[PDB]
Amino acid sequence: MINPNPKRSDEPVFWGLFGAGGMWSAIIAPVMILLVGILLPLGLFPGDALSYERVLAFAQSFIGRVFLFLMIVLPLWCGLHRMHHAMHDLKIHVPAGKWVFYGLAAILTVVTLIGVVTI
Amino acid sequence: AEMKNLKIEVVRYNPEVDTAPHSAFYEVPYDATTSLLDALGYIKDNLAPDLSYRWSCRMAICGSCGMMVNNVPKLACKTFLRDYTDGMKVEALANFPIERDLVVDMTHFIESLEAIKPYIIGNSRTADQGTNIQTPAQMAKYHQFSGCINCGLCYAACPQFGLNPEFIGPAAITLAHRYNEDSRDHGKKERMAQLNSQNGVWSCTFVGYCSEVCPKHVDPAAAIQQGKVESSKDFLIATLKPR
Amino acid sequence: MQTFQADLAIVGAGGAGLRAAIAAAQANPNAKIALISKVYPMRSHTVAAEGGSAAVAQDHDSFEYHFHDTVAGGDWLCEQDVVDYFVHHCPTEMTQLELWGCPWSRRPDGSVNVRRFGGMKIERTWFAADKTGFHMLHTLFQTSLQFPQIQRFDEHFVLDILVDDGHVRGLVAMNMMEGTLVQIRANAVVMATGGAGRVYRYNTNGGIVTGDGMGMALSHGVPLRDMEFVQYHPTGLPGSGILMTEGCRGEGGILVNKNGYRYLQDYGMGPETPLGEPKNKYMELGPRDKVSQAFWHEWRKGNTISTPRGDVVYLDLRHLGEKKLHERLPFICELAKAYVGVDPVKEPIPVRPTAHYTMGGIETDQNCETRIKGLFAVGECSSVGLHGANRLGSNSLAELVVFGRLAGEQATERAATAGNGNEAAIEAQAAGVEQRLKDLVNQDGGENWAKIRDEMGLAMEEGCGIYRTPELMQKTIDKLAELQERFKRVRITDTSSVFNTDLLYTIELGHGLNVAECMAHSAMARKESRGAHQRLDEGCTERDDVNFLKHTLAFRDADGTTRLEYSDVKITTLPPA
Amino acid sequence: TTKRKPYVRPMTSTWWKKLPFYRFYMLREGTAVPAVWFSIELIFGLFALKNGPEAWAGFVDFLQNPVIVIINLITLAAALLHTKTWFELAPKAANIIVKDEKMGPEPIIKSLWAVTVVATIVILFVALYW
Ligand SMILES: Cc1cc2nc3c(=O)[nH]c(=O)nc-3n(C[C@H](O)[C@H](O)[C@H](O)COP(=O)(O)OP(=O)(O)OC[C@H]3O[C@@H](n4cnc5c(N)ncnc54)[C@H](O)[C@@H]3O)c2cc1C
Ligand code: SF4
Ligand code: F3S
Ligand code: FES
Repeated sequence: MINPNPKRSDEPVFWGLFGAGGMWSAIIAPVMILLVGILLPLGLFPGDALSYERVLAFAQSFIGRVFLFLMIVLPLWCGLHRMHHAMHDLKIHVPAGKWVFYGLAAILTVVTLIGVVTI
Repeated sequence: AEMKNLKIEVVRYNPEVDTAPHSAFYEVPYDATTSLLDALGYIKDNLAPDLSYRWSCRMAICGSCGMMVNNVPKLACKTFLRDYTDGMKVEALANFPIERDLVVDMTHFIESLEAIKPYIIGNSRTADQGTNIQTPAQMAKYHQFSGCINCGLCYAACPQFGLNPEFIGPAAITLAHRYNEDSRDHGKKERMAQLNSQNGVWSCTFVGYCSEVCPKHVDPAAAIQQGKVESSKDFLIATLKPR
Repeated sequence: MQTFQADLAIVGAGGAGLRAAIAAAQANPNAKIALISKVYPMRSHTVAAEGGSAAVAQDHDSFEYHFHDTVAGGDWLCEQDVVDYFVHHCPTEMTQLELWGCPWSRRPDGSVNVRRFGGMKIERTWFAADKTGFHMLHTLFQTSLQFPQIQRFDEHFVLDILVDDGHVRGLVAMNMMEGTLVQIRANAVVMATGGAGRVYRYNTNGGIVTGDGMGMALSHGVPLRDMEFVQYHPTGLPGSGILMTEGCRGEGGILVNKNGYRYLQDYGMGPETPLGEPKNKYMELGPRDKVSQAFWHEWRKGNTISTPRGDVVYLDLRHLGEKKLHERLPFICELAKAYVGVDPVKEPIPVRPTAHYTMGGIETDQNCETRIKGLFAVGECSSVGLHGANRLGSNSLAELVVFGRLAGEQATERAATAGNGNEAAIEAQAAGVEQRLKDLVNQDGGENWAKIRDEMGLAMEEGCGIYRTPELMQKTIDKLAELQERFKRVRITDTSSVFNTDLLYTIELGHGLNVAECMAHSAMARKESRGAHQRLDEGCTERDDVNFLKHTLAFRDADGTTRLEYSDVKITTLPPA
Repeated sequence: TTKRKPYVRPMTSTWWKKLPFYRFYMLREGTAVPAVWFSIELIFGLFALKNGPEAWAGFVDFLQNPVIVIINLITLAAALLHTKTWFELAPKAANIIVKDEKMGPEPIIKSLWAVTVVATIVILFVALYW
């Protein structure tokens, strides 16, 4: 009735990134959504602080190169891992769901790595 | 002398007669101290001798008392009619097959509990050498998880086990974690295989409602998380394992 | 009937039963062992014990001290050679339990801590916090899983045992879920069915504790020994009877009347001790019997508080404080809040004397063997001769693991040298069990079992309290006999096969009625006061070592009558005084 | 033949609507949607800022749209819920004893909020002041 020899789950890997993706997002995401989502387009910032010129200067620099990558990549892995389980939680049947969601993740991860090395 | 009355809804099922469970209503006298278990007894003696249920201790220590009360997992043993003044509906324990009335098939539980090998492994000490040495500190490592009474309440509460019957379950993982973390136990590798399985710890999505319904405050959800961290550690070591 | 083969069969999944299974599986690795129980093993009543298990551990302690404590406490109705064996095997057994993973409480240095219970001078009781019974059973149960020798019949009700030519050859049992009957054939059987507390109206016992095991022994001409000795626990909740541990008193809790006057100083348990400093054998740590009696004395005076659930005394603990409660008494707090609506921080808890433990039980020799060859009794259902006229607190758990081991080992010896019985006769014996079942089902006459249950309990409550009179003992004897005849006019209206508890409870009430009659006749026949059994009539106020220093043996004949015989008491090293 | 016929109750897709506890859990997992959405928007920005000043100007005009402001407002509310819940659960992962008692998760929840509080200002300072 219960299998004596079960297959080791591959889950720890996806869960591993999920943990870091969840932590980064809990710590840094609020302030980021504030800047990019609200402050920038409403123009509520002192002088030339979030002008094309200044944002690029940070973007091109090595610190901001690493930062932008992590701020994008990590939260995706968290978010997508969750949606994969929401499907199963809603009794919705998605074929190759595993590969579909993490497939998406890997694609964008590559797109971003490509982006942060400049095009 | 006059005692106040209450109309209780009980969901009845007879394999001999009934196709599906159907409801039956009973007028039962109550006071400030009347437990659901008391009320069930009253019905059996007077209103219906054909009612069946499980119970023994009368004091929330045995655990055979599990059932649903207005869609909530509770022990009849410790449920009080004073609280459900507006109305009360009693179903058999959820996520489990109904054998009869309020009596359920709890094979999977026992079997899951069996699978994890919940006993001391590979400690060669013998009686005539005195006890092991274990510090109050070393004990506080596993103590809380050792207090589980196999009520089943957490399995009824867990949505994941509802969706998947094969999943070994909270109570079972908790007990496995109990021995894993015991300073006297050298059988950590023996029960990891089960925990590492998809039906192991990796079916919990940390809903946490099992910890919410535990009458004995085990907090099994924490045992699972620690179990996931331990499983991850094992997975890592096992990746570098080609020796 | 489906038949089964097994080397030995153990009836009862309690602490003693489990210990016996484990012992037998180790004594013989190749054995096939049937472990039968009407509930899942972890639901056995042993799960409810809170105090601890008595075993000698301290440097300044001695086996003689524990021996003397028990014999004196049993008021010299102890088989002294049995008590001797008992004391010497406690350390070994408790340690073994630790080895299997029992979470005994510890000293800062990592060694095993002991606390005081049951009036002993030197505190030798090992304790798994407040969950000692829960821990011992779950430790024993989880350990038993590693042994493939043990085959378990979960939720299986045993109707009768199979005897021929003075030897046991098996048993008959019913699969509870299926409602089907099965034979199990074994050349040795161990009885571990617990006590008979549920025969009283107000008790500390779990529903399952109905006196079955004894009830079967009786019907086969085995005597029940010392059945008149019934132990009341001084502090149980009113109505429900739920146990309040002696640990509460052990931490310095108080018992008071409606006037809040500590009443225990009145009965020679003075002088009154300071709140923070509670002394053994004084006031609230006074003897089981004395404290119980004292309530009854205060009841007579109109000093007891009257509740809709009965007359009560108050155990005040609110003068203790939060931090003290939580380390050793947290369970008690949660009980109080739920069952009586009382916070042991804010308000006083209603409590009273309540029927607790069965000192009597199936007669056994030093080996736990009955008069019937190959039949064993162990645990509360038995009478090995350990407890005598009164049981020392925390010795019951100790007995389970000590005598469980011995029972298990001896039955394995007896099974191997048994030889073969008469096949045709045994089968016919089992046929007659089934016929007797059909007979009960066909029975008609519109008697509600429940009303007969309620009345027996009331009779035992009023007939066999702490204090006993010939007028009231006879009234009960008379009542029970009337009920006996009434039991024959009951109709089980539920005819369903699947988990039919209507049928079960009615059968359980059978064994109850039988056993109560053994208690009642024995109590009446003993014209003295000794330990738990106390009489008020003239010449019975004091213990009589001249005429009553003997065990009571109760036999039920084929005609339904309770006969009595008396066996002598073994005294090895300590004369009576 | 056996006389028992075990009855299994089904489990609907709408199992989570029945109990308030489940509903909250659903919602907590529901934060993953906006979490992805924002991470998407940043890709747009990274590429639009790369294509030159003209493209970035149009990326800002996209954010100027009321819907985007509203949808981003919800996104921040979502991020904030994630934070509150994540901080509540993570502490249940480590099992640490201080002296002879298993330590509470309360001190850990504090530590995390502090780190967020300092991180937020430190970031807001660099971002806006210079
Ligand atoms: C509240 C409470 C607290 C106590 N505290 C202490 C303490 O602190 N220290 C101490 O020494 N003692 C204590 N005792 C007493 C002691 O714990 C019990 O006497 C002891 O548990 C009895 O063990 P047992 O195995 O003989 O019986 P149990 O453990 O009760 O065994 C009963 C078993 O028999 C089975 N059974 C019964 N009838 C049938 C049947 N017809 N067919 C099949 N199976 C059947 C049941 O299924 C069950 O498995 C306490 C007792 C109570 C009630
Ligand atoms: S964890 Fe709590 S709910 Fe779950 S079975 Fe044990 S005691 Fe019952
Ligand atoms: S309810 Fe379920 S999902 Fe995990 S947290 Fe408890 S086992
Ligand atoms: S009757 Fe023991 S847990 Fe309810």
